[PDB]
Amino acid sequence: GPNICTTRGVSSCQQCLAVSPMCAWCSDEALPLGSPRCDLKENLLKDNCAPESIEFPVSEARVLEDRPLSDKGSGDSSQVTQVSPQRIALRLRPDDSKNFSIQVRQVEDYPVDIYYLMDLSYSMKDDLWSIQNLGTKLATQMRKLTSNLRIGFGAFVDKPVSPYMYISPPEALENPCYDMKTTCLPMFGYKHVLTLTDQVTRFNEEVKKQSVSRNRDAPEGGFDAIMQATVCDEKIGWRNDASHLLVFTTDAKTHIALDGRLAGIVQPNDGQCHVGSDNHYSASTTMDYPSLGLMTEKLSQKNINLIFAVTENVVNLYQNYSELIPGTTVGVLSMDSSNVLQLIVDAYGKIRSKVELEVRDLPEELSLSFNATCLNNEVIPGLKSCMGLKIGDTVSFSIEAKVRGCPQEKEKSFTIKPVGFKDSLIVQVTFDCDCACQAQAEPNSHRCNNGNGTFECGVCRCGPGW
Amino acid sequence: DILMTQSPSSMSVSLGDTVSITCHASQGISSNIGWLQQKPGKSFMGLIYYGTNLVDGVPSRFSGSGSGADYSLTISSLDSEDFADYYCVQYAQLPYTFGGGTKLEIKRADAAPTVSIFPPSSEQLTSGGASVVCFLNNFYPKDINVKWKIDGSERQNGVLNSWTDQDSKDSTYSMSSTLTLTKDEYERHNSYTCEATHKTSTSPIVKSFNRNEC
Amino acid sequence: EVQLQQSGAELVKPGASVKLSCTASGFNIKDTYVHWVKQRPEQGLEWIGRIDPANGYTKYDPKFQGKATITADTSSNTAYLQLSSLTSEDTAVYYCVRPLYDYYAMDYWGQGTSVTVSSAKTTAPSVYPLAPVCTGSSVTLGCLVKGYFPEPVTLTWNSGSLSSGVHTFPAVLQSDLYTLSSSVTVTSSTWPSQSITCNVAHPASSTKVDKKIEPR
Amino acid sequence: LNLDPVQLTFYAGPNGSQFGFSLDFHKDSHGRVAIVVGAPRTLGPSQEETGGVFLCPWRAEGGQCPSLLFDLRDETRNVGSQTLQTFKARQGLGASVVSWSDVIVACAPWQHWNVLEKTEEAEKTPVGSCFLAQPESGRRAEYSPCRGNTLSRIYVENDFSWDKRYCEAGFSSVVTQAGELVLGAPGGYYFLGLLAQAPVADIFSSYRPGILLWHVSSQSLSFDSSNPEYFDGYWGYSVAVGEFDGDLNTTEYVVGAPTWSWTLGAVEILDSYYQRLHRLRGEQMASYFGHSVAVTDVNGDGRHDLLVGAPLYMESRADRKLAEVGRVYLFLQPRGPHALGAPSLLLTGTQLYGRFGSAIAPLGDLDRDGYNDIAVAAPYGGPSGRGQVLVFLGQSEGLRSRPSQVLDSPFPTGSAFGFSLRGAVDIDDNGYPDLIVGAYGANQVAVYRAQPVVKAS
Ligand SMILES: *[C@@H]1O[C@H](CO)[C@@H](O[C@@H]2O[C@H](CO)[C@@H](O[C@@H]3O[C@H](CO[C@@H]4O[C@H](CO)[C@@H](O)[C@H](O)[C@@H]4O)[C@@H](O)[C@H](O[C@@H]4O[C@H](CO)[C@@H](O)[C@H](O)[C@@H]4O)[C@@H]3O)[C@H](O)[C@H]2NC(C)=O)[C@H](O)[C@H]1NC(C)=O
Ligand SMILES: *[C@@H]1O[C@H](CO)[C@@H](O[C@@H]2O[C@H](CO)[C@@H](O)[C@H](O)[C@H]2NC(C)=O)[C@H](O)[C@H]1NC(C)=O
Ligand SMILES: O=C(O)COc1ccc(C(=O)CN2CCN(C3CCNCC3)CC2=O)cc1
Ligand SMILES: *[C@@H]1O[C@H](CO)[C@@H](O)[C@H](O)[C@H]1NC(C)=O
Ligand SMILES: [Ca+2]
Ligand SMILES: [Ca+2]
Ligand SMILES: [Ca+2]
Ligand SMILES: [Ca+2]
Ligand SMILES: [Ca+2]
Ligand SMILES: [Ca+2]
Ligand SMILES: [Mg+2]
Repeated sequence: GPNICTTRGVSSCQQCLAVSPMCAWCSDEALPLGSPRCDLKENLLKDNCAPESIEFPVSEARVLEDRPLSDKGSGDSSQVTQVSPQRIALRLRPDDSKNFSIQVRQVEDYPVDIYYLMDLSYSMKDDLWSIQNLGTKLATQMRKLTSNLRIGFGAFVDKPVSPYMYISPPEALENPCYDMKTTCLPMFGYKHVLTLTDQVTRFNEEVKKQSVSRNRDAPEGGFDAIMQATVCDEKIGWRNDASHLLVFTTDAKTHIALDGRLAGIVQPNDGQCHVGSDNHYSASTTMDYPSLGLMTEKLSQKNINLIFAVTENVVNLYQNYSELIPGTTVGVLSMDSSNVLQLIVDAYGKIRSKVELEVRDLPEELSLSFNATCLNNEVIPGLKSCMGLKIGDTVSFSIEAKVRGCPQEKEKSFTIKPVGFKDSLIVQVTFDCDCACQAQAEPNSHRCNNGNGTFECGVCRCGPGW
Repeated sequence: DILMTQSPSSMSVSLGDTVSITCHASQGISSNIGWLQQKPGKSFMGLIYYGTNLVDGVPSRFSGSGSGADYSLTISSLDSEDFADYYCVQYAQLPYTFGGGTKLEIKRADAAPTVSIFPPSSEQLTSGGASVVCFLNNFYPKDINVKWKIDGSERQNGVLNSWTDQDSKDSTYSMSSTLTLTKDEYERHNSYTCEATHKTSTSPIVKSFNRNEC
Repeated sequence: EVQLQQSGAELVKPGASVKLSCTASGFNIKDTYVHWVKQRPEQGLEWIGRIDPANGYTKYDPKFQGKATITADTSSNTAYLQLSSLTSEDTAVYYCVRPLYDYYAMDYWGQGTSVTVSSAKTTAPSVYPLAPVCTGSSVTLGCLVKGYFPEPVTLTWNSGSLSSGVHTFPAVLQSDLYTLSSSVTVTSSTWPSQSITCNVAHPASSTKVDKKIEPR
Repeated sequence: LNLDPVQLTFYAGPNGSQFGFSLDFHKDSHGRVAIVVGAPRTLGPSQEETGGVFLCPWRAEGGQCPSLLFDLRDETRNVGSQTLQTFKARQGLGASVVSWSDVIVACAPWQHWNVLEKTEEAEKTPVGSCFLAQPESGRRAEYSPCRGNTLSRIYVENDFSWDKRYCEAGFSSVVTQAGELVLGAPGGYYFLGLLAQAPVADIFSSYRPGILLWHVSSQSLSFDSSNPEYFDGYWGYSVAVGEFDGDLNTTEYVVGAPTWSWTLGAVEILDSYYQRLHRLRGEQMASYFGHSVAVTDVNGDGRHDLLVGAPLYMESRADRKLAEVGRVYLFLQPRGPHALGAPSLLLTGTQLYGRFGSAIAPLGDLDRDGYNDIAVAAPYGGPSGRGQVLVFLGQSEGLRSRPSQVLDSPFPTGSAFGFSLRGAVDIDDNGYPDLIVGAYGANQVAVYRAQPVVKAS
């Protein structure tokens, strides 16, 4: 019987396919006048339509790259696969949809970078003493989780400028502890100490040479250091294919963007690296503290997982900041940093306990829907993230792409990538809105109103200019 | 301590005059000096602070100057109320220290003193004491010297002197000298004299009496 | 208007103690430094010390260390000067001082509090008439007030009727007792023609004796 | 709506002087309007940055301005067995300027101060200082309420109570109609923030050069606190005045404290005795709620309304992501004695990192419809990030939520166009209030003249 394909009364093969994904078109010559050439594929073959002249695109989804998920992230020069498949080809006709899957594995034994960014203001004097063996003790514990560990170290106090800095008498500049009965270092904003290395005794010996400085106000300049440790890739030494842990330890409030005006500093933070060969942050006295949004932008761009390891008196503060910098972790640091080792191990587990999908470069006319399968084959519709995962766990997502109408560009591509993951799924989309018989049309056809029209797909169309 | 040498100790001047009081410090005090006024039998009033700055409500005829260790208070065209005591005070260092002071006195023409001597009263002698009183009234200038003589010989022990401030009306000074003896000692002698030595005369003004005799 | 109102005159014995007060009027005592200054006729003006009433911190001239203790009560807007182990040389006038603008200046002064340290008991004066000896056109009489304590004494002639031409001299300390005298001059036709009397009052002992001058 | 963006007027200062960091309109004793411009990095005598002030006569062509001269020499006074020292290097003279009557107040918030006594000292710290000028007469005065003479040891022994050593007095400033200068000092009381108020007349009559430490008896400072909610709150980062208690004899203070309560931020309304009438809490930590405050009646009911800028507010966007754009809050004052409620309106920036709300200027009634209007600066906004000022018109319900007009920076990148704003004064005497916009990064000031409306909105 009559359906939406015929009752619409289309004028060409292209208009026929744009009615519904179920419609088809017959380009055959020997077709009755009263018989419509835009109907179901079953009705056309039922009306003696030549099978070769049947235009019927079917939306499909084939894989082009389907490397297996790796069982170990160790070894290789990062030939590791954490996302499968890696590339699929998608074909969609107007107003149609097609489904496909993606698998994501939190691979076992994946390399890890840990940069220790330590508050070295005067309040952290005892904390230095208790982390003197951390490099080797941390290597012992992380050896169970990864066989590719690199650690490094940096330190911060605050902007070495009045009023944060004591500037009288002249003796106080060389030794901010002069008016007490001790010596401490001249004030420094941020200094890089140890580039990420797998030689963990370098950590122990660098830390054993470190000492604290002293400044005037309680909020310190650690956010300056988080920025520099993030955007000075080469100097800090982050590896391309590794989890990046930035461990930020402090016991105090922090300075934030627009605080610097109390030191006459109004220039916004530029988010660029300013740590030269002397390993100190040279813009500390000329550039404002960074804002949370700017920090987030750089941490996300360098795939840095920031860990707030702070004391109980400021845990709530940093947990509240952590909610404004998504992906950040908080751990409770003891007053002498004596528990920082287990704090790092717990945070690393928490970081690798989540798989959240992200979509990049999705065309306007395309819309996606997700069904998540976490834990044990338990499907959770309308969800694109899993939690409570362990190292080695594998999750999957069912994805359906629905196109609205037909776009001008017939070939676009977008990406499905888990947050913080190296690998990704590239979906190459093709929009099949045309008919093969159009590529063999007949402009100024003798069959169409004395050359005033074009003959294509077995019908006459008004030519250009009408 | 910083010593403040204030000069002069006194000056006899007139209405409308322009006078200057200097103050010299034992070391530099870089204008950390104040000037004070004390009207007769009254409290103090601030005049100048930090060398040159008038205290609120002080007439502009007062002015301060100087630097280093030498400063000056200058009153242009003196007024009647301006006749009073003036002091300088440094606050460059602790402890704060003051000057010796300066008294502005009214100037007038010289005037010899009127000397009057008074033997002991009857009531006093009956009690056992004997006081010879000598008044020296309405003289100018203030520089005067008194001398007591018992039987022509000078007497110094037992003398009690007292002076008045410059009189409001005639701008003169007056003095009271009292010689006190016992009734017994007062009767061992006959002649009692007080001599006044002023610049208005080369010879001292003499006044005396004789006991018993009258 | 800034005014520093000091306590009434004090009359104490040697070895005792006294506490002078200086109450702020028209301003908060807490605003500025408050100094204490001592004044004697011979020795002049001596700075005792200062206090910051906001916090209680004091400074002293080492000369006065041990004798002077400066305190302040912001509640009652008053500053104090306590003197201990009093002696004769502690007899003086004491002023409280504060600056106008300059933190370190000495601009506003209280009226001063007189302190007299003596063992003397309240003794009534002996009033003696002073008649001249046995001539001119002007005649001078006198009145001698001897051996009284403490000050003051009011002296008039004819119960304040005779005023012009009179010289009452400042009292002088004669061995823990005061002595004062007064002269008066008129014309020879007035005395002994008209009766002249010396009116002396010593309210401390509540005595108002009067001696008429009689010739010899 | 009807500011003319075609024919602007440009004033310019020396390169690197940050000319335009602060500005205000100034009327001389004859009512002739000029522009006072602070240039906080102007070079001084020793070829060292000290700051400076310029007094720009109104000219349609703009150009260069004469200096308003202040003593730029460091001072030393040996008095009371102590050494008082002022340090004017990098003091930032002109980091704030304000005009009242025929008096200009220009402040140097980072002027340093120290007191030496034998081997001890007070510590060389930025107490700040303000300089006062009467241009027509040449009179000069200073006001530095946080200078003290207490030694470092005493503050330590007393746990830093009443510690005014880092005030930075003059960081922000305002003058009441009666003539009371009110200074914001975000570093006062060990970075709590304090306010210092004193009559302009009394500042002049009690000042003498060279004293360095003098009393201003009619001055009134705000109070210290042991409450950690106020620690590092920078109370006084911004200041304003207005009428918020219904009694027209009292003047109320509006104080911004953008890091109050662990960087939540707050704005407080106080009486002249610094008793708290209202507190508005920030919405989001680190947004710098209270960075800027403005007082003006926007809905024509006679009651002053409050505007608060939070230039670092991060707006919520798709996929659980935040975007720093800045936000402005409007609080309409209710009838009679009642609390300021929730905001009546939220204005949110659109350009990432634009810092919408960094400055808020009352414009008066720009389009002459009977409702006062405002200008909001996004100093790094606009599609190019060069800076942008957006005009919002008043209406009976508050403000219009969409801007009636947008002023794109005429200066190059980095000029910080909009960082300082002032409106509500008719500088060309055409009957419409005008707008001056500072761009200290370009060392310039732009004057936007209001013109008759093309057709009304
Ligand atoms: C970190 O971030 C957290 C979460 O925002 C902050 O904790 C919040 O702090 C607010 C201010 O102290 C609290 O607001 C109060 O809420 C009270 C009761 O409601 C709460 O209900 C939650 C349910 O989730 C419970 O956990 C809480 O314990 C409370 O029961 C109100 O009664 C309270 O009273 C008002 O006070 C305000 C002053 O803010 C007055 O305006 C008003 O008149 C009335 O007196 C007030 O509204 C909020 O509860 C609290 N939230 C939680 C979950 O604890 C931390 O302060 C942040 N910390 C740092 C260091 O930044
Ligand atoms: C996700 O799961 C939902 C159900 O939770 C699926 O929706 C159903 O799909 C079936 C197909 O057999 C339809 O018959 C139902 O009408 C749908 N139920 C609804 C929409 O509530 C959906 O197919 C899944 N999506 C993906 C992308 O896997
Ligand atoms: O590590 C370092 O080098 C410096 O580390 C620091 C620095 C400063 C602190 C302080 O706590 C300093 N301090 C005092 C009290 N001060 C209050 C005084 C009374 N009025 C309200 C404010 C608040 C304050 O911050 C703590 C750790
Ligand atoms: C689409 O879903 C069906 C089940 O409805 C499933 O059998 C098929 O494999 C899915 N297609 C892809 C490409 O995953
Ligand atoms: Ca510690
Ligand atoms: Ca700090
Ligand atoms: Ca009011
Ligand atoms: Ca209103
Ligand atoms: Ca309007
Ligand atoms: Ca105009
Ligand atoms: Mg610290």
